[PDB]
Amino acid sequence: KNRAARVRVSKGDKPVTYEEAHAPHYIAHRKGWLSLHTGNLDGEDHAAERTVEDVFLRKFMLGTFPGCLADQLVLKRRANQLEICALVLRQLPPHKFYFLVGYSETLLSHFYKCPVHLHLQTVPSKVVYKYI
Amino acid sequence: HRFMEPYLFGSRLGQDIIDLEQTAAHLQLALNFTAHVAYREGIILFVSRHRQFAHLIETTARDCGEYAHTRYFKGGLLTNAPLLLGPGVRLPDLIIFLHTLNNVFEPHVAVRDAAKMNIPTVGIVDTNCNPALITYPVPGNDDSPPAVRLFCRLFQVAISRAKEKRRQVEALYRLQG
Amino acid sequence: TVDFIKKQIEEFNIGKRHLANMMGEDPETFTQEDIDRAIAYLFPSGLFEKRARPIMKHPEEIFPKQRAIQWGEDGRPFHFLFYTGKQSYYSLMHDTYGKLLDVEKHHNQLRAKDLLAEKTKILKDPIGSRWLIKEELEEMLVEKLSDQDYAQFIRLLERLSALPCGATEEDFVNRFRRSIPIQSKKQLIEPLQYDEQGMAFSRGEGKRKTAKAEVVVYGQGSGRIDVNGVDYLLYFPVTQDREQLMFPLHFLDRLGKHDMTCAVSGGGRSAQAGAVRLAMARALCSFVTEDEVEWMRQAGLLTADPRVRERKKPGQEGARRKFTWKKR
Amino acid sequence: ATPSLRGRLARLGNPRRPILKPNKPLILANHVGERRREKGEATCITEMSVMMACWKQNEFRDEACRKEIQDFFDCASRAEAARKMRSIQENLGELGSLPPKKLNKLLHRFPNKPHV
Amino acid sequence: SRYGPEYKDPQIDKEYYRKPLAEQTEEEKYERDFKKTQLIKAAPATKTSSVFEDPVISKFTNMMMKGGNKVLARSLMTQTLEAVKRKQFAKYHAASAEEQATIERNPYTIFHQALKNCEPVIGLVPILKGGHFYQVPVPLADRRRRFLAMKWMIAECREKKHRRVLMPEKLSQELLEAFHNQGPVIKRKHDMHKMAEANRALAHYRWW
RNA sequence: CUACUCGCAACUGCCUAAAACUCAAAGGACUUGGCGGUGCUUCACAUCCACCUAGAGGAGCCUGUUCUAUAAUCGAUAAACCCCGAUAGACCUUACCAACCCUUGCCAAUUCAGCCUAUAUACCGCCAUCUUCAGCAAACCCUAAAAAGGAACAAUAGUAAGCACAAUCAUAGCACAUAAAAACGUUAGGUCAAGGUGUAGCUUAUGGGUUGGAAAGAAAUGGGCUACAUUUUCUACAUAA
RNA sequence: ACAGGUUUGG
Ligand SMILES: [Mg+2]
Ligand SMILES: [Mg+2]
Ligand SMILES: [Mg+2]
Ligand SMILES: [Mg+2]
Ligand SMILES: [Mg+2]
Ligand SMILES: [Mg+2]
Ligand SMILES: [Mg+2]
Ligand SMILES: [Mg+2]
Ligand SMILES: [Mg+2]
Ligand SMILES: [Mg+2]
Ligand SMILES: [Mg+2]
Ligand SMILES: [Mg+2]
Ligand SMILES: [Mg+2]
Ligand SMILES: [Mg+2]
Ligand SMILES: [Mg+2]
Ligand SMILES: [Mg+2]
Ligand SMILES: [Mg+2]
Ligand SMILES: [Mg+2]
Ligand SMILES: [Mg+2]
Ligand SMILES: [Mg+2]
Ligand SMILES: [Mg+2]
Ligand SMILES: [Mg+2]
Ligand SMILES: [Mg+2]
Ligand SMILES: [Mg+2]
Ligand SMILES: [Mg+2]
Ligand SMILES: [Mg+2]
Ligand SMILES: [Mg+2]
Ligand SMILES: [Mg+2]
Ligand SMILES: [Mg+2]
Repeated sequence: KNRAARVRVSKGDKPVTYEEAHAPHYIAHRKGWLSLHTGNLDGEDHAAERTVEDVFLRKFMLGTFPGCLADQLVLKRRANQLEICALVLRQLPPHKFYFLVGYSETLLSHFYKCPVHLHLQTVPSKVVYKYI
Repeated sequence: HRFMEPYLFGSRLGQDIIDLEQTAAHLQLALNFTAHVAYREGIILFVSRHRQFAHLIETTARDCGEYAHTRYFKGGLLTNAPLLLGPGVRLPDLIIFLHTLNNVFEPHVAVRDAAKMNIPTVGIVDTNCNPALITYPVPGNDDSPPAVRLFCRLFQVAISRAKEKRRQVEALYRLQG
Repeated sequence: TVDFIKKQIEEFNIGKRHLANMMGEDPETFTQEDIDRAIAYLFPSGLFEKRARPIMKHPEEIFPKQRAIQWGEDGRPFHFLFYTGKQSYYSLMHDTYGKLLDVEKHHNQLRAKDLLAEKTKILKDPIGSRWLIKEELEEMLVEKLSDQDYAQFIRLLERLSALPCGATEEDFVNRFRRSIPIQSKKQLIEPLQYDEQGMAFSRGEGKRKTAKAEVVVYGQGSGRIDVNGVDYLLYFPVTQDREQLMFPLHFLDRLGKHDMTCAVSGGGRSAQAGAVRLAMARALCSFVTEDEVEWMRQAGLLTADPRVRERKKPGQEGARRKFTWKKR
Repeated sequence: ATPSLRGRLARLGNPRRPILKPNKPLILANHVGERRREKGEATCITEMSVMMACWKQNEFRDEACRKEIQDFFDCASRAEAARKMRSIQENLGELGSLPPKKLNKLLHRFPNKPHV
Repeated sequence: SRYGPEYKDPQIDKEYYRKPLAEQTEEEKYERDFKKTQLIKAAPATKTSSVFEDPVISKFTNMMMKGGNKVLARSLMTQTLEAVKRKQFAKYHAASAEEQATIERNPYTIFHQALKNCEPVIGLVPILKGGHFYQVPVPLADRRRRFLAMKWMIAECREKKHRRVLMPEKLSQELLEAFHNQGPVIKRKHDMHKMAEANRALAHYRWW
């Protein structure tokens, strides 16, 4: 039985998101990529240099926004500037959200020597796709 | 059946004979109860599982404007109606049996579901049927084409006259004031 | 959820208005033909499933529908078989049995009066009409249908068909018939063109096992083939490859009546021969009549060869050959 | 005929010793037992005997006698045709025997009534 | 497997269509074969409408071919036919006018007659009964008999020859021996018939 | 079906027949799984046989195992292991050993790091198997009570969201085939050695570095390559020499 | 006794 990126079936009460509700064989069929760049092309290079920075940011944002991050990040890479789209719950005050976004846009940009954009979308709760 | 000794007249060389006097009395009572329900705008369902006159019963129900059921009787039809038929349905106010025993020679399911849901039943019971649960039973024969035609026509005219008299009474009520 | 449906209708209307505004087309002439393309352009979601792509249609199409009202305000069901579970399927069965009894009595009266003016309309071989399938019946009758009930309905239909049908009975039986999806598998013939004072000009294309061949044939010259500038005898030394070229010509008796020039790319010694054969067969249709084209497509000259090499599988040798499976 | 059954089983009303000791209750079930791989016999044995008689007499050559070679093939073809046509004719009709797959459906239409 | 159940076998015979009016019973099926919009498989690369090729020759070449090298088997068959024809021509020119009216020269006819002579009549089938296998004499189908007759000759010409003798040269003699019914293939056929006659007493074990 | 009594042509006996002590159970039927070295039936479209093709067991070589032999890894090791971890071993790889060196010894810091130490019979992450088998299942209804079961298509109490199947998707046009997918679970199956880990053990060592060796075959065996020829070998060459 | 606990996968 395949277990990679596959959440098993419970008694029928667990809420699952649109991403976890799809097996790994649905990538580019029904669900899209969480990261977009040029390193994964045919005649292009720098596949690992972007992958390590992707994983580092996956961990950094998870540690920066604990408990309030709903789903995974959307990491776009477009013309020397990288965009980070996040779906955050509205648990923290707006002042604490702005403090953290201003800290991130100034820390990650200087840490990776490239401009970073951080876009936040506040959801009231985790959007449930399948049974809940 | 043991509950047919008071409803039998005798036995002519093995074949039993039904007493037509009590047959006609019970038939009078059954037809009166059937006509009153049709006059009071009551849903009448002819439930009869018999693969010989399924077409005749459905045609009689079509000509009467009442409903019929001669196919495989589903389990939770009258009990689990809010799940089989729809969200909230209106159960038949009267159930009429033209064949009490189904193809397995066992009592039908509707004859018990009517008593379980408090629904009156008027049924033709043969010498092998159980009239213990039917409200207005009539000891007769449900295997003869002429018998089933006679019963179908009797219920046909009993529904037609009841509906026509209801319409006449409503017409008179419209002129009452 | 009627309020929700109305709110979604209003939202779709205002969103369509704003989409027409932001696209720059006239909102009155703005319809779904433009909606689909505008959405596909503004949200370039490249997926292998079209249903997963963003789509904005009418709410009556987005949200599914269900069964209509069965009983009025008084509660009395409309149909006379509502207490049967399938007020549509059992009504159809009852009407079919009634028409069957009517046809039976009509035929009995005709036999008693010694009149046989009907025929047997059951042999549907040249028409190719097949009966309905479970899906074709469940798309007509909104409610579900069981397999045994479907088989019973089909057998009752064939019973009714096995008897002399009437005037409207023929239409009643045929309204539950589905013929070939197009019923016209006959191919189209390319018109005879004339390029630079060259009459009896035709062109054809063929392919078999990754070998694409184009043939240009002239029906006015002698019988010979020009394969990539060199002779066919020198291009195909094996007898089989030359028989592959002679096969489409021998069936039409056009051995010394057509001069052809073929160009093939890909394949080996037999794939090229098969591709040239297919191209020649598809090109020679412009010189023969319809019956010979039918004979060729029945002989397999106008049909491709889908037998290609299967991809190799992990843990195997030739997509079928498995390793030595030791029992112990 | 059917053997007698009165005064055989052990009941309260029976004054003598019970004669029959049934392993299971003598109730007629509503489904018959499935036939244990109903088999058939060979064919064209008499046609093969007269065919091999030619081989044994004329020292195993077919050019000597020929009708015993053609009738054998005719019998083989007729048996091959009857193996395929009757395998559907006898399963569609019910003149003679019938498989239990139909006996069960015939008994279920008119089953036994143990209760009531 | 790429051909679905709706695909039927092609029809290569040109004469089957070159006379559609000369009959009605054959017209009745040919007028519906296409009107039913029946899909037809592609014509095989080994079979054409040539009047000089034969399905028996095709089957024998396919059974002779080792692996997938088709031109090798084709050349072997060509050399075999040529050697048969030349040996028969030598026997014809070395004979008198009386034997010229009896000695044939048609290689196809000689080959088909040899196959018909080597074609068995009845075979043996091992049936398990009582824990032991008995060789029951069983009538075989025409395709089975022809396949066995071809395989016996092919195996004998493959294994019972010398390294200096070639396959076409050996088959040119095997066909001439099988035509006169004096070859090891006829010997093996007669051995099979004798072993079937010795076991005919076990014919009651067959169930078909 | 015991000792003590009475009686008996019985004398290793028969009839009658206790008590001390031990325990809070001992018992009959039933419902569902599991099991059976007791049975019957079903088919497998590479599957069992009737049958076809090409292979291993004969020779050599490569490679992986079980063994002897050393100071010199380990895991897997019936179907589902054996050119398997490893799509890769002169040092590094390498967790093995022998000689020698260092002990807050990668980080800003931590009476702190670090362990390829044990536990795969504590795990997650990943899979093998039945397995292209289809079944699983919340919410209702029924049973002369309900532990539980719920089916007869010429139909006898069964409806049902969603998860499986199916459909759809990919092999740039259909169909086909292939690919992909295959829930809940069995094998306490494999992986503490991809990685993190609860528990139990190391800290002048089971930790961190340098150098040198990690043989070899008495013997058996799995899987592949070359062939044992004439449909063969060599030469130029698409295949007429 | 107006009773309750205690056998068993149940
Ligand atoms: Mg009766
Ligand atoms: Mg007993
Ligand atoms: Mg029994
Ligand atoms: Mg005793
Ligand atoms: Mg004693
Ligand atoms: Mg096999
Ligand atoms: Mg080999
Ligand atoms: Mg060997
Ligand atoms: Mg070895
Ligand atoms: Mg090892
Ligand atoms: Mg080990
Ligand atoms: Mg282990
Ligand atoms: Mg292997
Ligand atoms: Mg080393
Ligand atoms: Mg070292
Ligand atoms: Mg160490
Ligand atoms: Mg384990
Ligand atoms: Mg299912
Ligand atoms: Mg239950
Ligand atoms: Mg459900
Ligand atoms: Mg699927
Ligand atoms: Mg496609
Ligand atoms: Mg398919
Ligand atoms: Mg697969
Ligand atoms: Mg274990
Ligand atoms: Mg194992
Ligand atoms: Mg370990
Ligand atoms: Mg670890
Ligand atoms: Mg107990």
